[PDB]
Amino acid sequence: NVSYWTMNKMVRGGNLLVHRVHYTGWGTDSHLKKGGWEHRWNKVLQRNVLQYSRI
Amino acid sequence: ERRLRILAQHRVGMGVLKLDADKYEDQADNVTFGTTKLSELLADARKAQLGEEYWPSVELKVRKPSGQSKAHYSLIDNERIEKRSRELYEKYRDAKKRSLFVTPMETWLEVK
Amino acid sequence: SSAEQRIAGGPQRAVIIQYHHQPFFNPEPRLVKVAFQCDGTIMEVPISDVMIWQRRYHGPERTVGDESRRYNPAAMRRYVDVTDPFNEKTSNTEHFLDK
Amino acid sequence: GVHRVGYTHPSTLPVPCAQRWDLRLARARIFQEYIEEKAPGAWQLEDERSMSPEFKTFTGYPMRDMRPGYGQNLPDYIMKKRLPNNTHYELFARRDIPNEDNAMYGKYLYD
Amino acid sequence: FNEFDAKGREYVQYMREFARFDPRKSRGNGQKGFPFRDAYLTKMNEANQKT
Amino acid sequence: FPFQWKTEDWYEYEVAKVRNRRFVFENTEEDGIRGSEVTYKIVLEGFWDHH
Amino acid sequence: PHVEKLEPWVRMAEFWTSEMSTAHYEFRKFFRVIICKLPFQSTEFEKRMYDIRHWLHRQTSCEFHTIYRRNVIHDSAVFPTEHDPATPTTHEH
Amino acid sequence: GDIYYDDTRGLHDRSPTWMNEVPETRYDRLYGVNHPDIAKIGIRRHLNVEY
Amino acid sequence: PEVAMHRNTVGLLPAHMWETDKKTGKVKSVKD
Amino acid sequence: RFPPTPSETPATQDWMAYTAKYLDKQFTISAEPAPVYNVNKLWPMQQIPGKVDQTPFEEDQTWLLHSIPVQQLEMHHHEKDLQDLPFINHEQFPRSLEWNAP
Amino acid sequence: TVMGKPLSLVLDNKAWLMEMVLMPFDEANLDYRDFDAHIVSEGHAMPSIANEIAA
Amino acid sequence: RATTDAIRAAWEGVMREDVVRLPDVTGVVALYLTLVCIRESGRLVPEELKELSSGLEDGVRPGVRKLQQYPLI
Amino acid sequence: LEPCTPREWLQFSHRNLAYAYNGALRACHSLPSMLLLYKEMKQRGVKVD
Amino acid sequence: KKSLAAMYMRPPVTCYTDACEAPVAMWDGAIPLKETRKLKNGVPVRTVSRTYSHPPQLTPTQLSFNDINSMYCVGNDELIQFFPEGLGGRVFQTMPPGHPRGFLYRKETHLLNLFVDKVQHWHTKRSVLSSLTNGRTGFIVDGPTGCGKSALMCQVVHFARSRNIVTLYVPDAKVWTHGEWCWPSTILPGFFDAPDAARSFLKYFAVANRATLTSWKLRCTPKDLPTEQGERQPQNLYELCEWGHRAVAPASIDRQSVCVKFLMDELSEEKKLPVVIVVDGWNLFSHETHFRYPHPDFLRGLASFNESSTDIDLYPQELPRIPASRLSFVRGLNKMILSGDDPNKFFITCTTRDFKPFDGISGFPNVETDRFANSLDEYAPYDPEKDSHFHPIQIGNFDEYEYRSFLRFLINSGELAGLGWGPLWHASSDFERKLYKIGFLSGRNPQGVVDHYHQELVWRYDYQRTRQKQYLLKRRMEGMSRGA
Amino acid sequence: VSTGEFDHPPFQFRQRHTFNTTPLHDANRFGGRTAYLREIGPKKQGRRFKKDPRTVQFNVDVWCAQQTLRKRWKQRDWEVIEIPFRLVPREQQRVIPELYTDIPQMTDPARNDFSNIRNKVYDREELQGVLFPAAGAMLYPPLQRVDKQAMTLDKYL
Ligand SMILES: Nc1nc2c(ncn2[C@@H]2O[C@H](COP(=O)(O)OP(=O)(O)OP(=O)(O)O)[C@@H](O)[C@H]2O)c(=O)[nH]1
Ligand SMILES: [Mg+2]
Repeated sequence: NVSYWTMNKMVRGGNLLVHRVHYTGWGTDSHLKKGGWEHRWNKVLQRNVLQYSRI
Repeated sequence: ERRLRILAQHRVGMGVLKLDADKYEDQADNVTFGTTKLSELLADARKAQLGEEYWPSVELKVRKPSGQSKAHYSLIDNERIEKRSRELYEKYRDAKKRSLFVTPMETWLEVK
Repeated sequence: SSAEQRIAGGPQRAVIIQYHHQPFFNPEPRLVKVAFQCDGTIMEVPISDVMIWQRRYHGPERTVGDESRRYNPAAMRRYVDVTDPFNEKTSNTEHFLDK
Repeated sequence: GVHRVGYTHPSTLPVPCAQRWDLRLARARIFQEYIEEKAPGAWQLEDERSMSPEFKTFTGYPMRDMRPGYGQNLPDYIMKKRLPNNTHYELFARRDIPNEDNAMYGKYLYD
Repeated sequence: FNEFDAKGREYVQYMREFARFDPRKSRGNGQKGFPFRDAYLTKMNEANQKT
Repeated sequence: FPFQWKTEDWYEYEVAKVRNRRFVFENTEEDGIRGSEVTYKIVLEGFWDHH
Repeated sequence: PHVEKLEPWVRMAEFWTSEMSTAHYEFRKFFRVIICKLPFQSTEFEKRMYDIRHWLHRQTSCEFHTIYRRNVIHDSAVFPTEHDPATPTTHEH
Repeated sequence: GDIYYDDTRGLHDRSPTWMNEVPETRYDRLYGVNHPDIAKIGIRRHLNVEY
Repeated sequence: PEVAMHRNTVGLLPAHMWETDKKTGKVKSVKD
Repeated sequence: RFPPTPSETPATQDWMAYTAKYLDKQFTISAEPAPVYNVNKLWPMQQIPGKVDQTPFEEDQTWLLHSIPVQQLEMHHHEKDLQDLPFINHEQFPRSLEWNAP
Repeated sequence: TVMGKPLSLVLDNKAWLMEMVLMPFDEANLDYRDFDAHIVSEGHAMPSIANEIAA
Repeated sequence: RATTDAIRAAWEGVMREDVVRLPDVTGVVALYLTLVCIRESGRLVPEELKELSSGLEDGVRPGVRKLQQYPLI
Repeated sequence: LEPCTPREWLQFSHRNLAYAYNGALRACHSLPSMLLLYKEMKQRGVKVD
Repeated sequence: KKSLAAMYMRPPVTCYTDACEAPVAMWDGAIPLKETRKLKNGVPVRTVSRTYSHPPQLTPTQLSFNDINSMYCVGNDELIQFFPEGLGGRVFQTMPPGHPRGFLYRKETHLLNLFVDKVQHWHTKRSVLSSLTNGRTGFIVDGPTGCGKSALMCQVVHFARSRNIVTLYVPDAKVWTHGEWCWPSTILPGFFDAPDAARSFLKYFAVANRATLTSWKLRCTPKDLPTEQGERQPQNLYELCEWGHRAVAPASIDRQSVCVKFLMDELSEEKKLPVVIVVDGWNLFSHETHFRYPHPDFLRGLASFNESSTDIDLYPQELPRIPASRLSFVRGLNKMILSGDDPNKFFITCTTRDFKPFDGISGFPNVETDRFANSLDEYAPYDPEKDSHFHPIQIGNFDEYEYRSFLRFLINSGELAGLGWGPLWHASSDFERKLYKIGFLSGRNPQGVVDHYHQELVWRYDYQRTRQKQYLLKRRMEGMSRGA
Repeated sequence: VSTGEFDHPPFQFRQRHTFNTTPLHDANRFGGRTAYLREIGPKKQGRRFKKDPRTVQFNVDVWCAQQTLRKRWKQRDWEVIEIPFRLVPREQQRVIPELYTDIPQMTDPARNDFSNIRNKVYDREELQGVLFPAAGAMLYPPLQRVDKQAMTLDKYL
């Protein structure tokens, strides 16, 4: 929850722990490489809500 | 259990009735809320032991009437229509001498 | 035919004919092909319903027994072939081409 | 086509049995299901991007309902929406501070 | 060497699971009781295949 | 073999397999490693895979 | 007990390195699940399992899942099986 | 495989690592390892531990 | 104009509160 | 909703009711043989009985020419609105996506 | 058979796509009728794989 | 027409569990369970092995691969 | 040579060792040098050509 | 190099198929030329002949039991005589005007050919024909899509009209059921008509059986028919059909409804002459036509739209669909089928599987690339035993015997007629490679055989002719090196 | 497997009517449904929804779901009638789970009938005694079933 200028200085400062990926790929999560941002947007909904049979 | 699988549609899966209680913030009240929802679901499913009027009905996908039975739709009132078509032919041949094209609205189709 | 899953019975003595130890040749629940003593019927029983005669309590392989090793007074010198540690290239059986 | 939905009482049938609508009303009695009256019978659209197994974004639950203009002004959306209590926003309100030591103690108490 | 490859060990395990499958033994297994989609749905289309 | 099916049985299979994921009864009155009375799962979370 | 594999939560971020270039960094954390199946409910093991949080590794946390059997009573006097009423409920209720 | 029935291990069983995709394993080493003008020991050795 | 624009009749206009020109047919003025 | 379900014409349930009412006035049998049990036109949709409703259409031009509005503003979901966008997908606790709740 | 459907219906009866499936058999000097084959798609699921890259 | 609904529900409840385990009995009950089983075994086996056979369960099942089938020497 | 890296493990086969061992078998000029090469050829797993 | 084209002379043309030969510069390497030596006033007589000749043009009385799974042809003048309606849905895709009009004589084709041979004298063979149809009125032919269903039905009219039998041939039932527009019947209350399908039916049926319908005396037909100045009142059944379809618009719309009803009344009373009725796609006549009933507000009459309690101009709606039994053409057919007083009409019909594909999901079809653009929008399952009163005949795909004869006719006689590779024979493979490959691509399906025959043009991965030209050029250069 | 178009073409510079190039909003694409979102000329809330990629993709997802629905309803040659448990045939006397509840159930594997119960369609002429007991006049005729063992034209006799 920071801007792009603050995120680089936390990376260049070494505070947070982030792994760099090649800038034309989709990282390492298979759900993001499959369908993009919208498929991972649906997978969190499947984890938070739709896996529970609500009463 | 036939009444129980219909009253709990997606809550029953692979022979196990699963209830996920998420109503209250603490888990102690969700166990109490889950217990009364199990007992309310069991009590309505127990109506099938009272009689056959509470047995849930079987949903059969029964077919439309076949082409053999649909062939008899032409012969519905066969002798009445064949008697009717003779005077409708006589109504047609007398009206052809008046205009060029005589529609079935001028022969048998009542509009007004 | 009235049983849904299976019916277990008393433990009878049997020998092991085969046991596919690979997870792909034998999925869960694992089966071991045994042949019983009284009638000789070859059956595939689950691995939970077999009992072996153990030799110890803490063993990973409990059926085989312990073996004593040979003792050497000057055990600091002992010659092992680096190329053939199991003595593979020597043959105990004599061939017809050794003449 | 255009028709009227019918109902047969178990006292009318020669063999009585529990119907599927009063089982729906019994299911709506237990789990407190809202029955929308003007729900059209013609508009039963499946989320084929998710439900069909031969699509790339295959999830067995309907992730979006096929309704153009499902906004906040309709009260049906309001009843089934998740309230933002104890969500990630509640983590954002109490943790994202310009000084993290002003969230774990007071400065006068530590000094 | 080993006897089969990684994809070969995957489908040779699926054939042993369907060879011992019983639908009454899939009582409370969950999705582990689903009996190898390729060979199970082939048996359900036997009315149309008819070798 | 080979596996050819009707598609609507395949449409029914793939939706039923994911919706019945956590419809599993862990503590069964049974044999060994499947059967138990209580089941404890401790999900450990760390930033590195070797950690 | 046996250790069960679980896939890591990995979420990437796409931000400017300045409109010049885009950086692709990801937050990620890895999971291992330990399945303990006991054929009895013992609070001495539940006490010992809960106290593993006090000697964990550096920057490593844990959460506990407990699936136990519990007897539930369906009281057919508090929740009776009754006939349906003479005037049944409708959609207006 | 199974260690109790393993003794002579099957090595390199032609398991294709090119069907799976892990292409971004690029590593960045320090400049001038074998250079005669650049010394082996130095404070630039602390750059080897930085992720 | 989405569903039933053809059902608008000339009696739906408030013609008593304006004055239109005699040549073209457009509204010339408004009444307070 | 988007289809405003039309008025119920009296004899339009089948072909025999239309033939007996409008086409052939001397048609003996009024409609198709209706069973004693309840038929379900909408399936598997449970509709309120006594309510005039319409079946899903079978032609493409009826789906085309029906007064159905298109999406104009930003679309909303009842639980995917705490997460703002697919690019601003918010996660409270970093659990795995294959994490099964016991 | 490719994913439960025959090869004439998967690749939409295109000869230049289905002849690549025959190419392992003719170069081997083998008859295709002596073998049964089922191909399972494990990549990105699409409603139609009628292209030369999928073939 | 044979037994009540309570007997049929009790019989199905035993045979639907995960592992059907045989109960321990008393000595005079074990004599009754064996002697009726000896009398009932004559009707289940074919007439080739009714009088003289090898074992109590010999011919009750249609196909059983015995170990004694190959080594006839 | 026994392969260790997976680059040379992709060029290792007992049927391809048949050609290499036959080339050394023809390079030999005498049978006592040939029978020593043949005995270790069949000691190792090698398809005989 | 070895041409043998200037020494080739043309054989004498006896039929239409022998005249379909292209010039010899086209098919010289496509169909190679051999030489035979006869002993005719000299020991060598060099006679250059073709390896392949056209299959023989035979009348159906000359077709025999030994010609099963063989190829025969019909004349073009026999094609215009016996088929004024046309052919099936996909039968004419293999017969351009340069090509011969070939037909495969299958084993099911031989059973139907001997059946019509007994229909021609049915009164003495009545117990034979009742045992063949198992007491039913006729046969229905069902199978998968693209098999020999409509290709067999056009052979039956070739079998029956060459035996001078009066035939009712519907070449495709989608002109009646899935037609342009539907009109209610003028003289039949509650019944409907396909007027554009009826005028084409009443035209071509008159020209086809003009030898028999001119001898057909009108038994139950009123003689006070409406007739303009200069036209003769019909005294024959040929004159009745020419009264119906030959008229001016819009007077042809109501004339066919009178003509079709009186045609079906005249045919149902004839108990002496055998009338074979062949319908392509009886499954379209066994369920609902794609027309729907009109809304009752169109016939009721309205003063205005704003106050009438109607929404006919506001929202569309689906009325109940009109069945095929309410059509005046199918009413006369179903009258002769169900009523047992007609042991005279034999309904040798078939079904069609020309529907669009749908396999769980469906997007929109691309307008340029759509093989199913003129396909039927039905998607309904059909069972010929339950939905028809006829005896079901199940035909499958080709076996390798008749697939070899059909592919030999497609490849060789296409290049002989100047429609194939011709001079580009060296780029395409030989016949044994094409028989092996197209049998894989089609699965010996007859529509797939014709479709992949045209898709033989775009084969990319055939390396037979590349390696053969490498071997022959290698063999040539070493042969001249031997001479050096 | 379906060969129709599902996704919408992306946004670029304005295409022209060329070879292998159609304009972005044409009457040929999606059956003319792009006329709701097209612009003829070569109000801010009525202009930006035509250019948003997520908005125009959602409308094609609705239209393709409408095409999926009408072809699934045109396949229906049947209808669902609630029949009680006693008058139902023997293959429906079992416990039938709901949709997506269990494994896709075979009908009766003991009688060698391996087919899904949810796609089972019964002919109406079989259940005339159940559906119409009040008529008593046999409103539908019995289905004429052909004799499979009778020597007919298909059996060379
Ligand atoms: N000449 C000839 N061609 C045949 C024969 N059988 C099949 N064909 C070819 O196979 C194709 C299929 O013909 P149809 O009979 O119309 O196919 P269908 O079974 O009617 O297909 P649907 O109408 O969709 O049910 C035709 O285009 C013919 O070229 C035959 O016996 N003789
Ligand atoms: Mg056809």
